[PDB]
Formats: sequence, C-alpha cells, structure tokens
Amino acid sequence: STPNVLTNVAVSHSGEVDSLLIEKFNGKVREQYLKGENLLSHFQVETVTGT
Amino acid sequence: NTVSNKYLGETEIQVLAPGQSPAATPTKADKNQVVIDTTVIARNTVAMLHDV
Repeated sequence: STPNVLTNVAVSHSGEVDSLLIEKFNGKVREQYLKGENLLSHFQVETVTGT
Repeated sequence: NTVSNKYLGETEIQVLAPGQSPAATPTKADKNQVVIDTTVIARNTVAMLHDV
C-alpha cells in the first residue's frame, strides 16, 4: 500500500551531520542605504598649510 | 413548467507528507428552480355596425 522505506538521499547514514545538502548562495550582499548629503559645497573652504 | 439550476461549492486543501495518499475532501452542491403557472390577457370587442 505504502512504501514506508524511502530512499532519501539527504540523510546521512552515520548521523554526524544533519543534512548533506550544500545550501546554495544566490549572490546578494547588503550594506546600509546611507547617502552623502554633500552639504559643504555651499561654503567657502580655504586650505591652511603653513599655519 | 419549471426551470432549474445547480450550484457547486468549495474544495479544501491540506498538507501532505512524502510517500502517502492524503484523504479527500467533499464538495457540496445545491439547486434552485422557478415555476410558471399563470397567464394574463386583455380583450376588447367592437361591433360591426359601431365600427363602420
């Protein structure tokens, strides 16, 4: 009626590891969304080197 | 003298474990009918002499 003995391949015979699957990676990495305001452009900014 | 119609219902969904046959779910049905039993008329008579 029912098989009841499945030839499952994802189960390790020894039992050391939970699963034999490899956990594929989709190729996406995320950082924050912060963006530069660029606010110093308005002001006059001189460079001081000697003093 | 009558006209009928039928309506069908839902079907249920359920989880399955691998390697088994899940139980079925029934679907109900019903009917609706209309009858026709009465007629209406309007009649008028005109005499020949009164018509001419």
